[PDB]
Amino acid sequence: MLKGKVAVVTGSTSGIGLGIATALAAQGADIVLNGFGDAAEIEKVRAGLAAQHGVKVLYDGADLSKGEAVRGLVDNAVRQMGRIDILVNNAGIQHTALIEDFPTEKWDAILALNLSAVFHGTAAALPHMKKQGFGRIINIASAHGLVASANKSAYVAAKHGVVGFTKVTALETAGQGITANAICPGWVRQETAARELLSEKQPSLQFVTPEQLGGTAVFLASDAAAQITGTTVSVDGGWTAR
Amino acid sequence: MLKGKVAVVTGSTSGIGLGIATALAAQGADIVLNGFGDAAEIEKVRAGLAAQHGVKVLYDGADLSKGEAVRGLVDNAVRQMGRIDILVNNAGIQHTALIEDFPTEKWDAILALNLSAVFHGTAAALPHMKKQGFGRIINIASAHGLVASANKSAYVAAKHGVVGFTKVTALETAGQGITANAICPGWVRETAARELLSEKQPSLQFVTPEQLGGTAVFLASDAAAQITGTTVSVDGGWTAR
Amino acid sequence: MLKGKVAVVTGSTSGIGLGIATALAAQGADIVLNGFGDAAEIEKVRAGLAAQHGVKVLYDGADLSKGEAVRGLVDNAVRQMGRIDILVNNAGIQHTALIEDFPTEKWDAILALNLSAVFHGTAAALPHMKKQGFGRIINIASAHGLVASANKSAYVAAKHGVVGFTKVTALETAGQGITANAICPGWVRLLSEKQPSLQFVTPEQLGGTAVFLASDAAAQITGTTVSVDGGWTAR
Amino acid sequence: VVTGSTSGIGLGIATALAAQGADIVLNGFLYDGADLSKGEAVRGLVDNAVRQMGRIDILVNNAGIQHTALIEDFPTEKWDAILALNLSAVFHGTAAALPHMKKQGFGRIINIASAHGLVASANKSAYVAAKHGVVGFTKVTALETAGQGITANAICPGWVELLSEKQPSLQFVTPEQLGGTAVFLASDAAAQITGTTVSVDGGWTAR
Ligand SMILES: NC(=O)c1ccc[n+]([C@@H]2O[C@H](COP(=O)([O-])OP(=O)(O)OC[C@H]3O[C@@H](n4cnc5c(N)ncnc54)[C@H](O)[C@@H]3O)[C@@H](O)[C@H]2O)c1
Ligand SMILES: NC(=O)c1ccc[n+]([C@@H]2O[C@H](COP(=O)([O-])OP(=O)(O)OC[C@H]3O[C@@H](n4cnc5c(N)ncnc54)[C@H](O)[C@@H]3O)[C@@H](O)[C@H]2O)c1
Ligand SMILES: NC(=O)c1ccc[n+]([C@@H]2O[C@H](COP(=O)([O-])OP(=O)(O)OC[C@H]3O[C@@H](n4cnc5c(N)ncnc54)[C@H](O)[C@@H]3O)[C@@H](O)[C@H]2O)c1
Ligand SMILES: [Mg+2]
Ligand SMILES: [Mg+2]
Repeated sequence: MLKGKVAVVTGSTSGIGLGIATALAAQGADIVLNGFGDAAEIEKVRAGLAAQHGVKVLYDGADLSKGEAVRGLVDNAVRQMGRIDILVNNAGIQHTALIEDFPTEKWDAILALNLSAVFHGTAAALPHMKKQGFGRIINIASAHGLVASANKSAYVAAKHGVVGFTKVTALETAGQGITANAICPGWVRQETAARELLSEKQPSLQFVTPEQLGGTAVFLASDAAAQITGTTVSVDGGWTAR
Repeated sequence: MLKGKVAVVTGSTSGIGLGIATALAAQGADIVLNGFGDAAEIEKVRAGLAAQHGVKVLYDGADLSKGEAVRGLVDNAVRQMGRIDILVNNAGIQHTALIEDFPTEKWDAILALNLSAVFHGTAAALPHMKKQGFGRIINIASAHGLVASANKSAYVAAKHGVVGFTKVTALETAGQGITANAICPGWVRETAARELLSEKQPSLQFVTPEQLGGTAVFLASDAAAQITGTTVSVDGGWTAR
Repeated sequence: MLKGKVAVVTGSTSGIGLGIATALAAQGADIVLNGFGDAAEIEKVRAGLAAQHGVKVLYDGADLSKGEAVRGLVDNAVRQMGRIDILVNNAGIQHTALIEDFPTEKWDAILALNLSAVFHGTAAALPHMKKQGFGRIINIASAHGLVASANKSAYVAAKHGVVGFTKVTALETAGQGITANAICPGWVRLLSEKQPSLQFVTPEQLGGTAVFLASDAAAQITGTTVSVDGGWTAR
Repeated sequence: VVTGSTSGIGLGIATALAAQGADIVLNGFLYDGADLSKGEAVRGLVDNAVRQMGRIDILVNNAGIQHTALIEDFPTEKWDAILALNLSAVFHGTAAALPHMKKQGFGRIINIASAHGLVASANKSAYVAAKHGVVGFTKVTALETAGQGITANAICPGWVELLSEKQPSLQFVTPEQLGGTAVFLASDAAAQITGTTVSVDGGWTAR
């Protein structure tokens, strides 16, 4: 369990991030949600998680494309929740196109959110975690942080950058009660159609779910994973095995 | 929880294997212990786990150096336990020496146990798991299954082979409710301790059988249904640099 | 030999880049040098290679921290040299500090040059190489593009990013007579902490490696990394 | 010395090394025929090379067989064979070449693994496993010879459209390309290239 602990999950207003925030809340961790979408639906999710799990849940609408806003999210989490034990850097965006046709604006945006926000979040969290003698940085990368796919140059580059940054984070904090790891998901979600689309990269022909990724984050945040650091955990149904 | 499931752990009469068997027993899984040791000591361990965790625990001392003995362990597990949901290939041995001075005897011994045993054990279990529509093969490799160190060629070669074998197992079982992964541990066990770990383990802290047991429990969980054909490094940063 | 071929090497005014530009010139390739340092020395180098190897050697001092400038380097290279067969993205900088103490300005500068310049240069070169039906993109990453070291977050992240970008480049050009690879050097001048051989890597060796990747013997070597680190990544 | 150089890649590498002016010692089924499936023969072919050739500077372990079948149907017979040659031979060959090279103060061990020494494919458990084994063995060899003038590396080839599934380049790799690669690895430019792999797979492992 994670009672008494505080977890900040970027881009948790929906999808994978919400699945992770939910799983952590279910372990008794207080949560700080983040991301965009419909404000009423967001408040419903925030209020609902707090009630369903008996934990404190706040919403911070910080725009992660801005370095200072990312750092502010972490520092405010500490001010309001009293500490920060788990930081899940999850928010990300995508754009497909040949390298020569890839807009510089899109390249910069993907690098800023998918990679630099990991830097800014981590930088702000580390001083608190070191003083706490406890920390868990969980970066949601991708199978594309380990291998490549055509037409996703910026995304692949940024995700590879995250895996490398994660390793450095682990080395700088080794032995200080802090670990840093990167979860690398395969595809996340007519049955014939689905299996056909997954056939290309995902051998299991099964989609990875937000609940499964949430369970993986919960494991990394547990004491059993105290010595799991600077590594990647592939949840890709065999994507990278071949 | 793993109530109603049966887990076979090779080389579990002590150390890491026992740590894994214990964590699995704590989740409610019936256990099949394996390995060598003192009859009384082993029985104390076996009876103790069964009583403490309220599950059935069998002990099979099959010598895993022989391929038929390995498959026999699995068959005997299904025969006596009724099924096999989880197989943890853990048994292993080591021998240090330069390549030109590495006894061929030792080379063949390390490969037979550290690698071929995984093949034999896996072959025997798959038929049952495929029929059940569920299975978890957890191979305990090592950091040396990903990187290397001087004077341990057979060990490193075997461990690498295990990683490769794990991926194939995963590919052949994809989507059939069966996963296969390899846990790659770093140093497993104050100033001296740190000095000894300083060379390979950044954390300067040992990995524990309990932690590896918790890692096996995670891999056997439903949250890990889509984690297959990969490695989980529990090395305190060993492989990050 | 690379007679009739044009190679552009970023950051070739010294160290590794110069070692690679030189090695490629010795193979008959025309060269476009780039980078900073002393102007008089740069001219001596440029004229010296052209005369000593009998090839056209040009100098373009484009500041590669600027995307448009990188694209301009390649386009002007096609204008003045007539073609571009080899693109060696080598230019890079470094900064060391704990992540929490790492200046945002340094993180941005390292990503801009060490990673984004590889994108801009590749983006500009591809249209030409595809039309030509030939191309060789060689990115100089680092052992830090495969593993990490404490206090070098921006550098390690950027190098890893380069390794990944190289893989995508290879896949988008697969089979079009174009290959994209990354050379990952170890230390280049206690060396025992990272490099087992206890021997530094040299610009000459790296140059020789670039020549091979540029040769036809490596026509099917693409989307991979070639470690020249004396055992760094082995352990 | 180039094992399994009686044809295919082994011959391609053998050839390429010839065009460079290095005395060659062929093998398979000077010339030798030692059965590499026997650690006895393998170790012999090496020492027999330094005997009749005067010395050994480049050892290329290329011998290897294949067999496909689900793991549970994979004959223990085949498994042991694929392992015996595809992997154990590299240990025997290398074990017999090190004392010589170390004394010579120079050496180039070139193991011919496969893309299957880095990734895997269904129904090739024994081959994939021995290949990964080669990669690991190659790395240990380097660490034990680091700074002694000897390097150990592994070439991991792809297919040598029916390759659409594994090779995006959709083009086969050739024995000469592999030969040139071997030539390069033997080059003085590869003095610091040790303990690593070189993938020649048209982008196989990149995705
Ligand atoms: N979808 C997949 O199958 C898949 C594959 C593996 C890796 N990934 C990675 O998983 C993570 C989650 O992806 P997802 O599929 O749940 O996506 P999603 O779009 O469902 O969720 C992204 C979240 O990011 C937030 N966000 C975006 N830009 C932001 C900004 N500037 N500031 C603050 N918040 C911002 C959104 O509000 C949203 O809640 C991403 O990092 C992605 O790259 C996803
Ligand atoms: N301890 C470490 O630091 C470390 C590092 C990473 C990897 N490893 C791996 O961890 C695993 C467990 O090692 P450990 O350190 O717990 O050692 P251990 O000696 O404590 O346990 C090994 C077990 O294997 C059993 N065994 C040995 N030969 C056998 C045979 N022929 N048949 C059946 N059982 C046999 C023994 O009876 C024993 O219970 C091994 O696979 C090892 O390679 C250990
Ligand atoms: N030990 C090592 O030296 C080592 C380790 C492995 C990787 N690396 C990488 O090798 C590559 C070559 O660097 P080096 O070690 O020869 O160092 P160097 O400083 O001698 O060479 C770097 C070159 O980059 C050029 N440069 C810098 N900023 C530029 C800009 N804005 N625009 C255009 N050119 C610019 C310089 O003028 C110089 O010629 C770098 O990418 C570096 O990160 C070096
Ligand atoms: Mg792959
Ligand atoms: Mg290492």
